[PDB]
Amino acid sequence: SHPGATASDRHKVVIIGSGFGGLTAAKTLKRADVDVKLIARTTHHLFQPLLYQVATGIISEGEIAPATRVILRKQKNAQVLLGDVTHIDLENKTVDSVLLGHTYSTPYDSLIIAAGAGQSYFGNDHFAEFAPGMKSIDDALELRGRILGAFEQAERSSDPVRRAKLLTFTVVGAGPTGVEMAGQIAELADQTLRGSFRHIDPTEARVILLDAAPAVLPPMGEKLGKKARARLEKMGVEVQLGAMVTDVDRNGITVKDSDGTIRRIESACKVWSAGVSASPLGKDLAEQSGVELDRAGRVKVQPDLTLPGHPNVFVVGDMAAVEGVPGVAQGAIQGGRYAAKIIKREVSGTSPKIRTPFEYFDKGSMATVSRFSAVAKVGPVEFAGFFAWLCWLVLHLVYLVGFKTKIVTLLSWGVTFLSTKRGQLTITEQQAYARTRIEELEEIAAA
Amino acid sequence: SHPGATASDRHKVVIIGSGFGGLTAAKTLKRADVDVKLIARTTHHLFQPLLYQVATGIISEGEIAPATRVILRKQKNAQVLLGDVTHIDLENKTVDSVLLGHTYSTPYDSLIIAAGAGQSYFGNDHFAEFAPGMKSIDDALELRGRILGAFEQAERSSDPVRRAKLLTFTVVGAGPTGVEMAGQIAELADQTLRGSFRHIDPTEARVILLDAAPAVLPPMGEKLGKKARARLEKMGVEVQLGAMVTDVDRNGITVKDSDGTIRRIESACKVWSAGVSASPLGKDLAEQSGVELDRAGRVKVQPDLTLPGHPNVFVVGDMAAVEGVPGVAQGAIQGGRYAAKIIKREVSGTSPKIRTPFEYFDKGSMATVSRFSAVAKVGPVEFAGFFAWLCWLVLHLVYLVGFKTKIVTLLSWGVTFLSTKRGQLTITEQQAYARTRIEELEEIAAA
Ligand SMILES: Cc1cc2nc3c(=O)[nH]c(=O)nc-3n(C[C@H](O)[C@H](O)[C@H](O)COP(=O)(O)OP(=O)(O)OC[C@H]3O[C@@H](n4cnc5c(N)ncnc54)[C@H](O)[C@@H]3O)c2cc1C
Ligand SMILES: Cc1cc2nc3c(=O)[nH]c(=O)nc-3n(C[C@H](O)[C@H](O)[C@H](O)COP(=O)(O)OP(=O)(O)OC[C@H]3O[C@@H](n4cnc5c(N)ncnc54)[C@H](O)[C@@H]3O)c2cc1C
Repeated sequence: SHPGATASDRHKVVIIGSGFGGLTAAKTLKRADVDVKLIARTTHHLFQPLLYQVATGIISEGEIAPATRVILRKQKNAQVLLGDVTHIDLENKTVDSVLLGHTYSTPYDSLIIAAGAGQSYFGNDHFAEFAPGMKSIDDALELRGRILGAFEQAERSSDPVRRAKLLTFTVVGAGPTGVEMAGQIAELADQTLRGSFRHIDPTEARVILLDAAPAVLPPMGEKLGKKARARLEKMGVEVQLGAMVTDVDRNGITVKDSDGTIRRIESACKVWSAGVSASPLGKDLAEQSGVELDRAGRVKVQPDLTLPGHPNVFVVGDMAAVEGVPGVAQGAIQGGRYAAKIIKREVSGTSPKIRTPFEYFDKGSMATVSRFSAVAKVGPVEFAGFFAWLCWLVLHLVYLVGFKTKIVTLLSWGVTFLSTKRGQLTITEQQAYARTRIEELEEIAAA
Repeated sequence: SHPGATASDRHKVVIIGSGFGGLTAAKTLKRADVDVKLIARTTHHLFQPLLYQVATGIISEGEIAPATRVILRKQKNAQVLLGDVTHIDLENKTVDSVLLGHTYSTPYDSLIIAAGAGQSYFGNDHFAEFAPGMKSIDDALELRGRILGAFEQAERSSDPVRRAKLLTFTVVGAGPTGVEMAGQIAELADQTLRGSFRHIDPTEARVILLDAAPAVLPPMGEKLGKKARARLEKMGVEVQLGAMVTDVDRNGITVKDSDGTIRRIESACKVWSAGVSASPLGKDLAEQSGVELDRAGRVKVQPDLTLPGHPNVFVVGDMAAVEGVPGVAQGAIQGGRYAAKIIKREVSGTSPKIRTPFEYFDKGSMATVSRFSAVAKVGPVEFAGFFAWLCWLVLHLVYLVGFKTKIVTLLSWGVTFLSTKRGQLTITEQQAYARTRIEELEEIAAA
């Protein structure tokens, strides 16, 4: 098929994914004398660290999903392209991608693969029918629709047992995303929706946080983990640890405890955030290059982030199993900047006889837990509570794109944390259920 | 089935619909000795007059669709209920409604029906697959997705004829909604997207406005119609009046014009805004009572907005074919306020022996057409251009809910009209296509 892009005589760089890694590599090449194609599943650079805020009504999509086409407007080297990359050919050096039924095969001279990773159901993938994984704005608006729709259904239901099922919100996984969602669902129940219902009282809702890990926020170490758990429990989140999920239904979760006892949580709204799994592309690389994969399928790239035998092909960010590098936005930013700087330095007249390995400069890490409470670790300094929460807000606000976007974010935080109102409580049945409806109908149509 | 609401011993008022007439009747009953159930297809009070700003990326949904449950928070006598009303029984004084497959039957002593109206495809409702009608947040986000996705496809497409198909945006109907959308699609192509592309130039896009009417904005008379058309034509919108749509396809529209000639507008993205049809509930009323329907199916309510023989059942807003009352938000607000005041007056024993008929107080009408241009008519005075546009903005800003909402919309206008950036260019494939892909798979599953 035709390449679906503008061609050039100069060195051709293809960047896959609009993520932190892909967009950082694109910005890095802004004057590198290369022709850059950036191919992405979606038009927007999703600032995922605030996704839980759109999933729980605090901010709108445009605060966190600026169109990547508009970010790169002035960069004449870069062409942003929409498309699901379905295959990568390392022998013919093409990236093959699909857009609404049209297939394109864009050639490259160097390739940066920043397709990232998702959460994982550990092989019980059918759980995805019942416990959505928040990883995209489609997921975030689905979770908002299911969360608020559970209260909207509970208000009408006469049966007390069905109301108890509806008002039990179960979050799986106690990593940052799960602690964020359990916190915000608890505040949403007992502060924002306070007094808005006549038959139910939302303050009676149960929020349950499940993990097989023995501690909350394993990355933070024990002390901040216990500090966050103490905050969650003070908010009445029922943190349950050592619980392995064994089954999921539209009605609930069946879990096995670390003692081996089996028990069930009746729960209508469910959220999945446990585990990780690299994008499917990793297997196409593995069978072609012979690069091996970790469990979770992340590409165990070479010290310069390349594939063995393909020194112009780089994997960056969550898709790469770089030793000692955590799956965090700074890891993607730094990996993409590194790969793009290698490209820039080798397409220029300069040429290092050997590349310097990638070094990750760990800036520390943070996780929010609640209004006025977060945990943060910065080298030897471990701190928590209100000051850590201010630092978390400021640090994440610095990464938002455009000054008006920051002002409107800051106003939405001001209202949502000083008052308890929330702006984006819009939900629709289509946003809440279309994915389920479509997958069910496709399973019928496959007959 | 059981009632899907709390019981009460006092006079029971049921209100159908969260829009202007329904919510206005609810807010009017805040101090009456009545128990109010408000049943609505969606959780939000959609301020439809700014819906096109959602559809073209200017503002977020939460700026125009506050959760109606939260508006009525302090009104202790009102219960908001989610549900698609499937049937109204005038003999058993009951409203039957469905929510995720659960069916409830709510009794009433007085009923206010404010289900409103949609646009109409006349006899050819199969066009709805190809020409979305903008009437809900689901539709506004679908139009946003299919508009931006047309440029996103055109950027890749090697075939010039397919690009010409993609970059021709066809708006059907020259009422307010059509002039708004044609104007905004023209500004979006000409200004916001300018320079954001490498293969296409968006300023080459064609925007076509089709109506069978001989004038733009028939409601506003020839003078303001001409000024609106002249503004659109100066923006390069190709206004094609006197053209009746005869067929619509995935590829385009075939029209027959007043000359009797047949021509085809090849066009990927279509928007439908012509005609009106009342909520299907009108048939249930016309079966149970001697009430007539318009050709639009609007209910020819009696002079007190009641049904013949049902002095306590009222129809208000766009669903009511009140003589001389236009299908505008003030007609809904005034009709709902009237019906609710009649209820308040009679329940308190303050009843007159005869109800005074409904009198619509015509506040005048306005229609925006572009950045810095609109038309306005206020009784004897007719004016257009910048001052009409500024007055239109102020007037519609005053109706939004919450002071932050007004600030954030005013900032979004400040950026979008002084600069050219737009905050909410976020789109997703699911938002753009789920409706059609579901109806296609249900048409398979009907086999
Ligand atoms: C809810 C949530 C909260 C988080 N909070 C934090 C936090 O507070 N701090 C922190 O440090 N990290 C946080 N993270 C982690 C952070 O988001 C990731 O580490 C980072 O986004 C990784 O970026 P990436 O470029 O590797 O991949 P991403 O940016 O996640 O995605 C890459 C891009 O490629 C696209 N893509 C994927 N597959 C394909 C394909 N086949 N074809 C084409 N395009 C494709 C995707 O659409 C996406 O645009 C959070 C993550 C989540 C999900
Ligand atoms: C694009 C656009 C532009 C507009 N521009 C203007 C303008 O310039 N000026 C102006 O004055 N007005 C404008 N309007 C408003 C419109 O012309 C009407 O005047 C107004 O929307 C009438 O409101 P309503 O009271 O009938 O309620 P609607 O807005 O019609 O809302 C009806 C409500 O009933 C609910 N409902 C419907 N069917 C059912 C059911 N079966 N069961 C339960 N609930 C149901 C819906 O979910 C909704 O909440 C515009 C509307 C649109 C879409």
